[PDB]
Amino acid sequence: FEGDLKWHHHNITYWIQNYSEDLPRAVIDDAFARAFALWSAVTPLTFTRVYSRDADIVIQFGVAEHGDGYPFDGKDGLLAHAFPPGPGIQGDAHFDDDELWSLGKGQGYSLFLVAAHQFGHALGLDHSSVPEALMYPMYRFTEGPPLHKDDVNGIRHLY
Ligand SMILES: O=C(O)[C@@H](Cc1c[nH]c2ccccc12)NS(=O)(=O)c1ccc(-c2ccc(I)cc2)cc1
Ligand SMILES: [Ca+2]
Ligand SMILES: [Ca+2]
Ligand SMILES: [Ca+2]
Ligand SMILES: [Ca+2]
Ligand SMILES: [Cl-]
Ligand SMILES: [Cl-]
Ligand SMILES: [Cl-]
Ligand SMILES: [Cl-]
Ligand SMILES: [Zn+2]
Ligand SMILES: [Zn+2]
Repeated sequence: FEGDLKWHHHNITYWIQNYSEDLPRAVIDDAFARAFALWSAVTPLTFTRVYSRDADIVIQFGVAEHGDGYPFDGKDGLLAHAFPPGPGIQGDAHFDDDELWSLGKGQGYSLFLVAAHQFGHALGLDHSSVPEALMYPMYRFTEGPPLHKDDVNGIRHLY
């Protein structure tokens, strides 16, 4: 899931294909919108929700085998993955619905934080070595702005 390509356009589109059973559709839509807003806040990139497969980033929740050659392992383990910039499945973000999706403090994984992380991958970003960075390879819930100086620098170095 490591690429070397970047999007050749800044007006990125995304489509929420389906939803998780853990949260209301309104909460889901809002969580993704806010996740994208983190990246558009520090770059000339924009994110527009669409309802077509022609979208750059197709978002979907799946369980076990879901099309690609990387099935989800169910509870825990892989939480989700996003393919780097490119056509087709590239740029798409998949979330393991066998995981408990929630927000803020408490049990379950924050869909907001995991999505922001995945969108980083969808934009071409690789894992960061900075523990406090959103692109850190390890999930850990914390309060405060998700983007660390390292995340901002990385994304701006691309766009
Ligand atoms: O890192 C990921 O995107 C996925 C997929 C993956 C597995 N190995 C690699 C290697 C390189 C890129 C992606 C992946 N691994 S994951 O275990 O599902 C995972 C996803 C997100 C996060 C994460 C979310 C939010 C914060 I803040 C920090 C890490 C940690 C671990
Ligand atoms: Ca902006
Ligand atoms: Ca795509
Ligand atoms: Ca899993
Ligand atoms: Ca779930
Ligand atoms: Cl659905
Ligand atoms: Cl927010
Ligand atoms: Cl959160
Ligand atoms: Cl932020
Ligand atoms: Zn997948
Ligand atoms: Zn990652």
